[PDB]
Amino acid sequence: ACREWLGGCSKDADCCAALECRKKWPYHCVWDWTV
Repeated sequence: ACREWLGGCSKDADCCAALECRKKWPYHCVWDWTV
């Protein structure tokens, strides 16, 4: 499985989908398409 929203950043390639690797604390997948 991949890390969903608020899931720990493993990669910045969405990590799951439509997300990004947070570049600021806390470092977990946040929705990119929501900005």
